[PDB]
Amino acid sequence: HWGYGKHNGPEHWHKDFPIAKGERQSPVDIDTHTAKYDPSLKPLSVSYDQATSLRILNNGHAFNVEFDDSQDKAVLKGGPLDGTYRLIQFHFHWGSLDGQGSEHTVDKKKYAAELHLVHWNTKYGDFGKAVQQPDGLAVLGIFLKVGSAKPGLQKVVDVLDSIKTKGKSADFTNFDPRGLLPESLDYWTYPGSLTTPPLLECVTWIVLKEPISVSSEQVLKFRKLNFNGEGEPEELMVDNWRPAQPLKNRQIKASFK
Ligand SMILES: NCCCCNC(=O)c1ccc(S(N)(=O)=O)cc1
Ligand SMILES: [Hg+2]
Ligand SMILES: [Zn+2]
Repeated sequence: HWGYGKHNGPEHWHKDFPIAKGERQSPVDIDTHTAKYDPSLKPLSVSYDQATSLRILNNGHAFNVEFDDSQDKAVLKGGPLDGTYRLIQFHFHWGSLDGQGSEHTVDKKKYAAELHLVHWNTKYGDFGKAVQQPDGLAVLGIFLKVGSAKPGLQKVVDVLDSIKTKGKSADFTNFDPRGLLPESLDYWTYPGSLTTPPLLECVTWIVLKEPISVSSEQVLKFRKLNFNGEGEPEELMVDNWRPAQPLKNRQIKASFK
């Protein structure tokens, strides 16, 4: 099974998932001086007021907070998006050290972690159908830097103990995702893909310019999770990120200048 170890990491993925060497793979390095400011880009419209979190689960490679996507409860629209995208789940990618962890980089700079808010285009009926379309998903990427503690992240941090190993889950209702958003919504956008296998190229990436701050203690608890299942030898869940991929025939557009 794919992973992040020396023997099953990103460099091995192409063998089981040929698309790893595709034309629009993610993440990518964002060159701020080459990004094109596009005045036609509309502002982002994030409507998370009716968000309904359900559960938090350790899936062996990260922990996902799942949301009820049966109706337009938490949606994303505007920006470079055409149509409404529903929030289905959010996860993080982090490193073993504060100087690494993010998947996307800015001018080669790596952040301590990266939050991914995954959304699927509603015109496609369900997530399964969305992952078969070039415009099926929209992931909102947010960088995390170590500094002051993020209050809205604490409830997520406190529940990590119960989902220490792969396969474990815990009820996680009434969590407001808006507490994880930065002040500004300025972003960079480009067509890409999932950063983990199957690496499907169905994503319109929206990476926010402004990072959020989290405390050393908060990030530390992320590192206490396990890749392994209960009863198996312990493997600390750290460095679950993929290196930058070639931009190729793509242009990153900025909503700001
Ligand atoms: N068949 C589709 C795959 C099912 C499970 N994987 C996902 O849904 C998924 C979603 C977002 C990212 S990421 N990291 O790019 O936000 C990575 C993976
Ligand atoms: Hg696709
Ligand atoms: Zn991700």
